[PDB]
Amino acid sequence: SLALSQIEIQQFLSEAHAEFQSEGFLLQGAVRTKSGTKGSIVHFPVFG
Amino acid sequence: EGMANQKAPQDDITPMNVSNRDAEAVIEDWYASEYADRSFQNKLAVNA
Repeated sequence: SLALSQIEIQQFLSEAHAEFQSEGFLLQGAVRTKSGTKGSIVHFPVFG
Repeated sequence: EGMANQKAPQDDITPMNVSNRDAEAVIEDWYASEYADRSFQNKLAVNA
């Protein structure tokens, strides 16, 4: 019977869409990155 | 403290009253505390 449409279900997906945004870290590899540093100020020595 | 007294013979005894008192020690709670923000973990050479 067509009355089965009265108990139709709806599905809610678990993979969420994120509103269009930047993922970040775009400029990694474009600059000189140094990992695992310490302190409040990091000094880069320079030679002539 | 008690005390010895005198009385006439055959007279009723008259006690020298021994005082009583209760010394009440009231219990109190004390806390010594400090915070160590995680932003200082990499900026300190010591273990805060």
